[PDB]
Amino acid sequence: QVQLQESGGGLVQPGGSLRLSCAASGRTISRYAMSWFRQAPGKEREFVAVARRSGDGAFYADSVQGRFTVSRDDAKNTVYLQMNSLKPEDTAVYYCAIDSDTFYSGSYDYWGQGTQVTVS
Amino acid sequence: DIQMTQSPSSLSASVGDRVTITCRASQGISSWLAWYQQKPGKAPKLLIYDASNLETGVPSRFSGSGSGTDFTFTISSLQPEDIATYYCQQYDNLPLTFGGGTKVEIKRTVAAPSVFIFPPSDEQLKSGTASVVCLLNNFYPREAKVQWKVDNALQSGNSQESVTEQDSKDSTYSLSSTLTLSKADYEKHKVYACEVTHQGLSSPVTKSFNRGE
Amino acid sequence: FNATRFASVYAWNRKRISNCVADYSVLYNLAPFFTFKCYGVSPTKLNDLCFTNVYADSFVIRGDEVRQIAPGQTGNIADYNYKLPDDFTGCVIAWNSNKLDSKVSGNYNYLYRLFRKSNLKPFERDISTEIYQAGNKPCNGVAGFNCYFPLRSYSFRPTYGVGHQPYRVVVLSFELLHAPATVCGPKKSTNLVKNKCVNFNFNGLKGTGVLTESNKKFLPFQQFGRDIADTTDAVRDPQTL
Amino acid sequence: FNATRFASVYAWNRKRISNCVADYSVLYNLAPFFTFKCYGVSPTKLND
Amino acid sequence: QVQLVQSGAEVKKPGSSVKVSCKASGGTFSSYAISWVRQAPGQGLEWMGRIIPIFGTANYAQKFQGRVTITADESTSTAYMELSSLRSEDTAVYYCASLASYSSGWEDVFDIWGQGTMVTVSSASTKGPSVFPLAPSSKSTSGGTAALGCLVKDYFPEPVTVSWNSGALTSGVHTFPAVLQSSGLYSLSSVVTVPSSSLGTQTYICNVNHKPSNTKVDKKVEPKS
Ligand SMILES: *[C@@H]1O[C@H](CO)[C@@H](O)[C@H](O)[C@H]1NC(C)=O
Repeated sequence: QVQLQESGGGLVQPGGSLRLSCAASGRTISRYAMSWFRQAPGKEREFVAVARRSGDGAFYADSVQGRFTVSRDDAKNTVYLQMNSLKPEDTAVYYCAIDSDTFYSGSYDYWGQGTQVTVS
Repeated sequence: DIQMTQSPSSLSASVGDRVTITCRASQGISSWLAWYQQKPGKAPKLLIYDASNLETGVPSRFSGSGSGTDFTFTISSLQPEDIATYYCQQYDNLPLTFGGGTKVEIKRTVAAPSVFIFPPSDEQLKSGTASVVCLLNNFYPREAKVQWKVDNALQSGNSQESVTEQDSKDSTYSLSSTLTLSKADYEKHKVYACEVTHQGLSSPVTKSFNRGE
Repeated sequence: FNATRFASVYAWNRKRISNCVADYSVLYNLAPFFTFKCYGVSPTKLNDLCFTNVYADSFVIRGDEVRQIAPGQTGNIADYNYKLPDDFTGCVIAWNSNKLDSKVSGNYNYLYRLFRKSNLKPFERDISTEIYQAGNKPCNGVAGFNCYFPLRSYSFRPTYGVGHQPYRVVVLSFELLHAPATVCGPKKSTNLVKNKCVNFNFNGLKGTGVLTESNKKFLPFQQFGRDIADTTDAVRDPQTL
Repeated sequence: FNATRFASVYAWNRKRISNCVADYSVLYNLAPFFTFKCYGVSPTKLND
Repeated sequence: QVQLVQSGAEVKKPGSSVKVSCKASGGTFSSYAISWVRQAPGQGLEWMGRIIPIFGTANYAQKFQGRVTITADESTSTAYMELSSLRSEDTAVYYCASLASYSSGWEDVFDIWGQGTMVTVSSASTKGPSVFPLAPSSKSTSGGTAALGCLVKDYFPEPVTVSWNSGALTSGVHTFPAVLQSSGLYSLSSVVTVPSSSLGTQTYICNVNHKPSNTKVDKKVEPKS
């Protein structure tokens, strides 16, 4: 098993923008593509976005395509996420996953921890 | 014969969302194209006879447009009856040719499996053969991994696997593996274990049993 | 004209055109419309006339076979699939359609009749395809001399020349009596001068004369008034009535 | 038709015809003939 | 109105010729025509050929000339398709559909379709499945529920029906698609999820039936610890 945790998020006013970040240490970060997930209350896990080594822009799910952005920095073993115009739907709990397979085109995502978002 | 290719092969969207389909041809057909929707293994239902004309009784929800070597097929809203493969039928020439099909499944969100294990029964062992089955139920996305590690050593080439289609009751999936062995092999080994990895497990999950259990 | 679907020369498609403004330049300006032959009317004047009714037919036939599409002609198409009346007025339009209708030993969907129990009446349509009776031998099942099936195909193989290549044909049948009319060209209107000698064109009726407010009680269903010897005595304005 | 002096298609038999009636309603249409066909025009038209 | 009804499933060994037919109803035979298409497992459709019985004209796809012939008659008002020299790959379902390119100038795209006829080619012969229940562990419990199952193996030809409590139980009943062994015999599986309290207190039984042989099998299911 490997460790992975988030930073940022939390309470915000509706209509604003929010930042999120997630990082690891003590292991190779390039071999895995780092992905990000969501869970609504009383409902199961959702896919949101992921960034690859090629840097070919972002990658999204169906709903989050028009309101989200993702980026990474291997030199600091950290990934970044960006949110725009948060809505009442943003009252859920996220997760930070990694495509846990060595340079694999597919993905077997693994996450260590997750944090909440809530519009006041 | 003139071929066609459908791109992309698979789709996932929630009920109510607008969806589009396209297919590709090596030579320019003069709008001699038709579209079908087929439930996997069932009789196809005819949708569009002329490239942009719906068939009798087809709902207005379906439409398409395009010209020359390419065409596009779209739906204003993904509806309950929509988990099916869409084919663009070429009839420009006498030799009929059919596309590879574009499959769409309801976009539901990741769900962890229910991981269960099977030590074999006596009635099977009386036949001189032994088996062990590992089961995953109601998970998402489409696939999950299962591996056998009899005596904690990974094994290959003695198991068979089967997978269900998307479960429209909750848009999840299921998977299981059936290990097969002989009675001599059953006696030789000591511990049987199944290990599982899926989109929704915090870490690999292990299920195992011993000779006395 | 631009519909992808064209019926066989029997059970031929028929479309009624009503309450519209026509523009025939969009037709004869098309490159593929190599053949544009009209009877009772000329290509140049189509946009200037106005028609009481308009009907358009369409079908697919061979190239040289289009020769049979004319008033009072005789032949397989003229007698057993599609016949024009001897006094037909309108235009016959056809063009090459190999790019669409030609297939290697194919194109069965476009058919016709070589023979029929009796010659077709003008504009008569027959959807049935029953077998012609032999007469000399009882025939409910298939049989010899005359119990062969009427329908049969060219196979429209691309190796065919214009003598057998497909031609896509559309025929316009017109009634060219004066109003009431609902289909005709984009000719612009003009103010109505009265009590002065003026050249007038009322819904296609050309003439020279003085226009005066008539005092004869036209019934609401009448649209023209003729004096002796077919002379138009009065006419109602198609705009203010 | 009835001569049958053409048992081999190789070296087939030929004949020329002129100055007669050509009543096809009987010719090629009696019971003995199993098949009969005309190309380019129906037998009914050829009859006259 | 016009409708199509096809023959039943037909099966025989590789290298032989399989017959298939479907009746013509509505209107009559001489105002009718047929074409045949293939639907093999895990792929799309495919077109074999076409017939207009009264024309005598028939066509076949480049993939099926010679290996395929078509015949039909008015006495029985039905079409007769035959395929020869079948491989194991030929296992598929064949549909006959009403032809439209037969008269009055509409196109060749199939509106009326038959029920589908299944043909499976294998060296095996008609025999019933082998069935054995399952014995899930007590650690196999989750959310107050346990999964039980029975397997089906070594049967040929299709179809096979698997039901729980002889069809009396449907809540949580799950089934699996069949697989084909290298020996030419099929297999199947199915499970049902039930509360841990209900099992043992209420009898749960699997049932398997094989229509070709008209045989029935059932057995009980119980976890173990
Ligand atoms: C035609 O249009 C004119 C101008 O708008 C109008 O005065 C007249 O009533 C209209 N007549 C008909 C029959 O529509």
